[PDB]
Amino acid sequence: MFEVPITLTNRKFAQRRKLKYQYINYISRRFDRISKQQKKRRRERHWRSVSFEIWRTVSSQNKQPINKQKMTYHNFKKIEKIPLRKMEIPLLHCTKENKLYFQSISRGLEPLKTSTSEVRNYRTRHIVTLTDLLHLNVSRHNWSLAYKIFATLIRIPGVQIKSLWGIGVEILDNLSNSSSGLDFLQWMCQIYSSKSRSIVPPFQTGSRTHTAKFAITYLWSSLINCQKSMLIDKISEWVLTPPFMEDAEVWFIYASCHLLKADINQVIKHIHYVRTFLKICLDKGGFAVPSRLIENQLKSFES
DNA sequence: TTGTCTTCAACTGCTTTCGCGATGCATGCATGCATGCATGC
Repeated sequence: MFEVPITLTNRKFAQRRKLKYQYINYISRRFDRISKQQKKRRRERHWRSVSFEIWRTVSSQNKQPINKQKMTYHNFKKIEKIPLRKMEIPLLHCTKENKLYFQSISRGLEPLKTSTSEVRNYRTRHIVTLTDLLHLNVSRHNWSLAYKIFATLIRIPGVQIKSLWGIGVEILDNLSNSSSGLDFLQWMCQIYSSKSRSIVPPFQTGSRTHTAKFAITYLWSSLINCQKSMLIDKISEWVLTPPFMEDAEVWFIYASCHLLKADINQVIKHIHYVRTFLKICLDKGGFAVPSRLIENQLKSFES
């Protein structure tokens, strides 16, 4: 009853997405008309926008104005009537289950089986139980079992590493026996930071644009390994090998490295330093409500 | 107008004997991830 961490499937689901986005396109085409293939799905899904430290959202103010009824019954069924037929052609080539699937999604029903629910089979149902027991044991603070789970999981030739916070917290409350925590974190980062589609990202990703998980997690957690102090110039040397260098938040990680080094003219240059990266992190992002707090601290330093 | 030595000044050649010693721009294969197509049961 939880998301699976393996690449969803082969099967039907492609032909279903076919039917879906093909029909979508026929209706939206005739709709702009009246208002006046993996690739068809691709263009289709394509032309569309793809007191505390909140990445504040973009709120409503310069946005738009009001609309007034577009769509009576007699006029919707206009736009519906033709594309449904063109659909009657390749519907003739997809399978019965997907005839009825398209039929119902087109009546506006919504399925009550899931892609997981219907992908039957010895092996996957076993993985499903394995991963469940993982997520359960981790909820239970049963770090030992949990760990056993995780290990037998990743042993299996199907699981992609989308279960890393799995370890990153698991191996984290497991001081016991294994290289851990930062080990995993900076490992993830080093491996998946270069070149060396669906079924993806925010908490996994590749290069050229940003990479939540591994990056920021080791990138603060090492600074927490320096709250273990009271290391830094290392974290800021290899933090100081950008660029993605639009990673503004990592600009704030850098400025944090300088406020922690600051804790004689050396300490000056470290406070000068943090003063610089805070605004080069006015790049944009959006942190630290008043930087005048950071700066009141920097004046407690200036003493 | 015209003779010509007059003058300055545009071209132009060499230099002690031996060994150790190309740049840019278009074409296409390369890599990787995702749909399609062919073999088999």
